[PDB]
Amino acid sequence: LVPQARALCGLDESKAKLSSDVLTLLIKQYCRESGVRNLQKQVEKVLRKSAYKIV
Amino acid sequence: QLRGSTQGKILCFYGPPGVGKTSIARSIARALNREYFRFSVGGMTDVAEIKGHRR
Amino acid sequence: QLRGSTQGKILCFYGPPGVGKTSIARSIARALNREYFRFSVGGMTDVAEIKGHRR
Amino acid sequence: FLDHYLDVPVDLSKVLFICTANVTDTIPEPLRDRMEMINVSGYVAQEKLAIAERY
Ligand SMILES: Nc1ncnc2c1ncn2[C@@H]1O[C@H](COP(=O)(O)OP(=O)(O)OP(=O)(O)O)[C@@H](O)[C@H]1O
Ligand SMILES: Nc1ncnc2c1ncn2[C@@H]1O[C@H](COP(=O)(O)OP(=O)(O)OP(=O)(O)O)[C@@H](O)[C@H]1O
Ligand SMILES: [Mg+2]
Ligand SMILES: [Mg+2]
Repeated sequence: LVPQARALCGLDESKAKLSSDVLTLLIKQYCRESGVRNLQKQVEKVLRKSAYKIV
Repeated sequence: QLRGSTQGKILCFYGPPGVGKTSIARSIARALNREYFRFSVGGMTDVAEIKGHRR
Repeated sequence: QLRGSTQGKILCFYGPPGVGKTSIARSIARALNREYFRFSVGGMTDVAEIKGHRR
Repeated sequence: FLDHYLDVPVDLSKVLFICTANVTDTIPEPLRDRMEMINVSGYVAQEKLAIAERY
């Protein structure tokens, strides 16, 4: 998911690093469901806000 | 603008009626410059309307 | 591979939406290398699609 | 996408869809999953005035 969405957004590792512990937090808190869609949106939002913040 | 070529996405809104949910669309389309079009679907039931016939 | 000749079957996965049902098939077709196809039948109500017409 | 009339698939990924329902319950879940929700919220009087006094 992470490499895919990052390629989709054109961001880069070392420009938008996410510690795995952060991811553990994101899943522990914000998405707790059988699918892997809802989480997909969370981690895309996580990119896009940073992307606007940088660009 | 960051990743060059244009892209498209799908998303939705919800709140009390009359809050401006529909007014914003036309301004947005004139902002991004995509062509506007709307067509209310509510109460429709014919799938063929959105998929045509066998020709 | 054991019996020699190739031969087909019918299958049906099922589970919660977004678990990957639609995205896995394409990889399967690429794996066995038989050519891919796809055929949504959501809500269709016309037998001709499966049966053509009398000429 | 595959219109019955013109069977050849029609890519339309670049389009920017939008959808507008005022209550996020009636939508069947599998479909409801596809589209991120965003809650527009009701206005407070102090600035409802100042918009109406401007527009
Ligand atoms: N933030 C806003 N700025 C400007 N106009 C607004 C705003 N909110 C509501 N309006 C006014 O509300 C009127 C209709 O808005 P709109 O149709 O978008 O409401 P709505 O939620 O779409 O209602 P419905 O979906 O039931 O039509 C417009 O004339 C618009 O000027
Ligand atoms: N086993 C898996 N490995 C990698 N990715 C997966 C897997 N399962 C699901 N996904 C992710 O799910 C996404 C699409 O899943 P898919 O569309 O098959 O869900 P689905 O069950 O078909 O949902 P629905 O049937 O409601 O459309 C892809 O982005 C894919 O990466
Ligand atoms: Mg409206
Ligand atoms: Mg699917």
